[PDB]
Amino acid sequence: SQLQEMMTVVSQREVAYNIFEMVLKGTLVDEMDLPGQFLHLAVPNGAMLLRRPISISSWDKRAKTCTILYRIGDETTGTYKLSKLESGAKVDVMGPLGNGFPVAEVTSTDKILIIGGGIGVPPLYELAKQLEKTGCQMTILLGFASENVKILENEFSNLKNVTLKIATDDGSYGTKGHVGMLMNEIDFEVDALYTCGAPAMLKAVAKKYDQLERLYISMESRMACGIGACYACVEHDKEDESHALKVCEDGPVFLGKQLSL
Amino acid sequence: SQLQEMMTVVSQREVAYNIFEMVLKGTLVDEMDLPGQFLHLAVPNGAMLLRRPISISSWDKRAKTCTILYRIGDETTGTYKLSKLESGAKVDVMGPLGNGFPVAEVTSTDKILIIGGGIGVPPLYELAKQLEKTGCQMTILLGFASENVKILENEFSNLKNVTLKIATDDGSYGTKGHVGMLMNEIDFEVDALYTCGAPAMLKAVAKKYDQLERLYISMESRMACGIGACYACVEHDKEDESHALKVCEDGPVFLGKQLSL
Amino acid sequence: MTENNRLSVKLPGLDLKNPIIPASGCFGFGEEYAKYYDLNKLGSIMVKATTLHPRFGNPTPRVAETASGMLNAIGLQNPGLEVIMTEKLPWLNENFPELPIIANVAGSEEADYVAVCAKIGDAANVKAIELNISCPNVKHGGQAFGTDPEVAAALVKACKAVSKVPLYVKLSPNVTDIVPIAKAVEAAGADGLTMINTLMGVRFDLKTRQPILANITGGLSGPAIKPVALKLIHQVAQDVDIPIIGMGGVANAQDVLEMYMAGASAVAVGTANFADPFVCPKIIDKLPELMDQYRIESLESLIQEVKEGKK
Amino acid sequence: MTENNRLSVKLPGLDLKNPIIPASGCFGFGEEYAKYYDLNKLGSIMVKATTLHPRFGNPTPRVAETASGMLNAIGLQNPGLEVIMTEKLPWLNENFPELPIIANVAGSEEADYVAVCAKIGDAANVKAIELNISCPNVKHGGQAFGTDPEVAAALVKACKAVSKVPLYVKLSPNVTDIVPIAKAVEAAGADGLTMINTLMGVRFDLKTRQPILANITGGLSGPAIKPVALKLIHQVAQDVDIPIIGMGGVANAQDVLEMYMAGASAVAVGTANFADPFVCPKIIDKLPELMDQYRIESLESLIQEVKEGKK
Ligand SMILES: Cc1cc2nc3c(=O)[nH]c(=O)nc-3n(C[C@H](O)[C@H](O)[C@H](O)COP(=O)(O)OP(=O)(O)OC[C@H]3O[C@@H](n4cnc5c(N)ncnc54)[C@H](O)[C@@H]3O)c2cc1C
Ligand SMILES: Cc1cc2nc3c(=O)[nH]c(=O)nc-3n(C[C@H](O)[C@H](O)[C@H](O)COP(=O)(O)OP(=O)(O)OC[C@H]3O[C@@H](n4cnc5c(N)ncnc54)[C@H](O)[C@@H]3O)c2cc1C
Ligand SMILES: Cc1cc2nc3c(=O)[nH]c(=O)nc-3n(C[C@H](O)[C@H](O)[C@H](O)COP(=O)(O)O)c2cc1C
Ligand SMILES: Cc1cc2nc3c(=O)[nH]c(=O)nc-3n(C[C@H](O)[C@H](O)[C@H](O)COP(=O)(O)O)c2cc1C
Ligand code: FES
Ligand code: FES
Repeated sequence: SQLQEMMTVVSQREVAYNIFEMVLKGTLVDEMDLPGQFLHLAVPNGAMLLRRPISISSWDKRAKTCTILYRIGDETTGTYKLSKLESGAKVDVMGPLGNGFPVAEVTSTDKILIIGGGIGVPPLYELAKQLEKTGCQMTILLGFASENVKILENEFSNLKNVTLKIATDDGSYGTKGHVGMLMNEIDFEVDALYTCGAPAMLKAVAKKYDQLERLYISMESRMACGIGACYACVEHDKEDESHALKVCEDGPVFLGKQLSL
Repeated sequence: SQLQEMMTVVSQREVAYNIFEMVLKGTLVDEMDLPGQFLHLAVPNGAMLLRRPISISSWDKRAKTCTILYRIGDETTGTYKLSKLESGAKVDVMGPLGNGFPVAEVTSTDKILIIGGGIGVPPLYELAKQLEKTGCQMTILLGFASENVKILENEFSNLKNVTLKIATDDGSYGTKGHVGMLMNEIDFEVDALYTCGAPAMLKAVAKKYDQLERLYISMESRMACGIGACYACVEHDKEDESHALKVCEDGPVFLGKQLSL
Repeated sequence: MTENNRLSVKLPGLDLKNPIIPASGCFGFGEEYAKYYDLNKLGSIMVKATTLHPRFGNPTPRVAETASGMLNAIGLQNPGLEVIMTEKLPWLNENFPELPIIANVAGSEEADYVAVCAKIGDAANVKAIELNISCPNVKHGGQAFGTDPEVAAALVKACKAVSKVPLYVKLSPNVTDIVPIAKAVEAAGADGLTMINTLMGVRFDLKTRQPILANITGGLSGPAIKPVALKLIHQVAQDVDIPIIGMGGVANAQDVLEMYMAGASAVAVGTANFADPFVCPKIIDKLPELMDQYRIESLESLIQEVKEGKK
Repeated sequence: MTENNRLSVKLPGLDLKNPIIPASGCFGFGEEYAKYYDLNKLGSIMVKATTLHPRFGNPTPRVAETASGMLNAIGLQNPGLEVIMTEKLPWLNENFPELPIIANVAGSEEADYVAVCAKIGDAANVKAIELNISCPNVKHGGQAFGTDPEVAAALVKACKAVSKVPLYVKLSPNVTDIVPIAKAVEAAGADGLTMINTLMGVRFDLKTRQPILANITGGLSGPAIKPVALKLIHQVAQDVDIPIIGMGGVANAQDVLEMYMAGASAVAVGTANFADPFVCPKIIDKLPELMDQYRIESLESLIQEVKEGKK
């Protein structure tokens, strides 16, 4: 009931190559609070029973709406079918879900580092919006494969106390290369580093900032139930390999390189 | 191409208890001609691959539209999902299909008998409309389980050279009992008798009019391909039990009691 | 908390208020779904498989979607008998003392099953045992216990001798003929049967050309397999004199009634929980009106009618 | 009538312009679907099963819908060898002389199969034989030839000795282990394999409480079974050195490429034809662009890459 609702599509349009931005309105928005949680979306096709986990990009309490940015596959995929929904359509949503990014213990003194990659960038927007209030120092490094898949630049740049840096693998925009390059360029002592993106990018980030305790890493995984019962989304606890961490319930965001909740 | 098209829903409303009337517009209408043919409708659900065979109730050449009357099952059935479609929606249609009712060799002299039952009545409307032109003598006997499922009375009564008689099993309207009762009541030599309805009704009709050669019986069956290739819709040829008659291709309307094409 | 006699069914060790039971591996130990609704609404619960020692399971990806179904190669991940005996089952007993629990048991050899069966019955809330015999038998080259009547029978006999609650055996559908295995399991002492466990499937990633699942193969479940379950249930129902709890692609109340037409006495719901967290209580709520429509006075009555009108 | 080398594949007795072949029993003898499009567009056709004597088939209802699939108990209805030799095959040879035909053969005993195999090859357009071994063996209590390696092998040996065109064997998925049957069929002389035939399923009518199919049981087909087909194909691909034509739930070009990732050399499409009459030509049209996306230069190349990169 509070974790499931037939939300209403306010709007939906493609904002990048095969990347759609959907705006959903519903009572579930009220239960949102921490950035990094996700929604488990049911595909409007009876032959596709598994829900699609999609990070919440941002939300508007007063408006009672949340926004998501997702990449679609071909005509045989679930996201493709979701991208067809127009304003007024209903979407079966389960959420908000998971442990999001910690922001409470953040102060206008410490300097925050935010690194995003590809479709892992969306959740970082709400995080940024959140941190903006603390008036802390924010440096956002965003990476993309190409210019046609770059997203949220406008949203990020238009945030005070935020220094945005963008890179593309083929250098079709911003700096040439992967975010990893822009990362080595920064000069300052980071207090907390929030990250979300491709696996190779997370490994690179958590590798450069190994000694950093306030390292928040958002993970992805194949899911089924989305609530912690089936154990499909497991990871080994770097702290205890025997202990299994569930991306959907324990995560998606965790502490430590090889991962620690 | 000429046998398949994404038709457009012009309108759809429930006209009787669990009975919906859908109006479809498309180029396929142009290929219609004989009454009794059907359409093979794809359900708007990926888990329901088999098309639903639905008799054409009537059509409007100039308008480029055809109409159908169909009964729905519960929320887990295909027809139920079809009944939800509103004006403007698209429907994947295959047709027109099958051998319809013969009307060419009919003259304003001979007296035609038409007997319909339940959801088998719809196709008989176009047949009636067709025969009306020949100015022949038409006597229509229609039967229903109850008043809440009676349909097309207005359409039929408003046809010249047509004497409509209606019956209901519980006698909640018209004569009490099954059409079989109204049948024994008629007094005249019928030249041709067109019929469509529940199996028990067809057996009764073709039984009373055994010696009648111009006996046209429209059949139903479980189908798959709908074109005559899979052999799911078979019947034994009364003429040669070895010979199989395919309701979808050879039928739906045939000649003789136990059936003859 | 209103009960309904029309829905209650009595099976060995199981006095169910209604026939709906979440299937093993699809409800964990009830701790996650308990957040969505009151577990007492359920007839029972088949908790995930318990093994003697802890099991982490197979590497990931562990799941994949299919047409009207899904593939899973979880690998029977669980904390082990000890933790299940001291933490998981007690949680259920503390919060839902009246809810009977069906304990799913797995293992790599007979010795493992025996150990779990003998112990798990110690839990006050565990009212029956469901043997997961789709596991590879290391003592038989890796062959699943459920694909050999004689091997399955010996396993059931040994387990029956040490169990303190009625013993149910979950049959595998991955066999040429299910009748022999069912007859042998019944002859060996099984108090009841549950069926079916998953079919075997594989999905390939077109970009990498590799299997989607790390394990390559996975168990196929969901509505896609319901016709196979019904076929096997009906087949086994004609040759056994012990009850059957049916499962495989049940997603609504209509499917539950179909399970009964095939010969089932109770019905488990697995995969459907992932699509709709509230599927079980919705089904329970819907059953009475559906039964009214189909002239069913009660499920107990239906079970008897189906049993005598074998057709 | 533009051909494409990237799509052509060479199999025993089969020089296909493309890999798409309507599956047996889902295209009749091509006379109905020929009205929708030009059959030459196809790579080949697996016509419905031919039996020595005419067969009317099972009583009706013969079909039923399932989640992403269907059940059929047609019963192998066909006019018999004579009529097929004198009327059906010649029609195809007269209208589509260049289209190779795969003749599906069925029977109740070895003698029946032998009779059809020896004769059917006389047709100029019949370029290969596909043995439907899911039929009950009256000489073995009714057991399907496809559920016994040794029985299947003897059938294949006898048939191979009298056939005048390459012999393909359609394997049944209704078995505990498919490897033995595949190895034995290959050892017996089979030129290739096709898989899979249908799974077994049942649906019940809630109002009558009776099976929907008069035959009670029916063969399950459609997208629902694709994961099972892929699993078995991939499994057999690791242990045989003859080609495999894959089928089971193929509904689009993506599925065809998935069949190739599993080890198939060509792909049959059955049930999907009922949903979309134009499915085969659509697939053929779509393949090239999909191959471009997945870096596939040609299907012949893909077959070789998959064969060497067993993974
Ligand atoms: C916590 C979390 C948050 C996410 N947030 C976003 C986001 O904000 N934006 C975005 O574009 N993507 C996001 N993703 C990835 C997104 O969930 C997958 O891209 C999408 O589920 C693939 O579905 P499909 O319909 O495209 O493909 P299909 O191939 O039809 O999917 C079939 C099955 O595979 C699963 N699946 C396929 N590949 C992926 C993989 N890459 N990721 C996870 N499961 C997989 C599907 O979820 C489904 O169960 C997130 C994933 C997780 C776990
Ligand atoms: C030539 C022909 C013309 C018809 N014309 C009409 C008409 O004008 N109006 C009308 O209301 N009905 C008509 N019917 C009956 C209609 O096709 C079935 O009522 C409908 O297909 C059942 O689908 P479902 O979605 O309700 O049920 P489901 O139970 O979901 O159907 C699943 C499968 O069973 C088939 N099916 C179920 N029962 C029926 C049976 N009674 N009839 C045929 N197949 C069955 C479905 O077509 C489908 O393949 C006709 C049937 C035929 C063969
Ligand atoms: C994710 C998952 C985990 C499950 N693990 C078990 C298990 O631990 N023990 C067992 O007997 N069956 C297990 N199964 C099989 C189911 O309990 C059930 O037998 C099968 O999935 C059929 O029902 P369904 O179609 O409703 O899921 C599992 C199935 C799934 C999909
Ligand atoms: C209606 C129907 C008739 C078919 N009859 C045959 C047949 O005569 N011979 C044969 O080998 N297989 C037959 N099959 C099995 C298919 O050819 C195929 O092996 C199976 O249906 C898998 O492919 P599909 O999912 O694409 O249909 C039949 C299947 C159906 C659904
Ligand atoms: S999706 Fe089931 S535990 Fe994470
Ligand atoms: S529906 Fe296939 S022959 Fe009639």
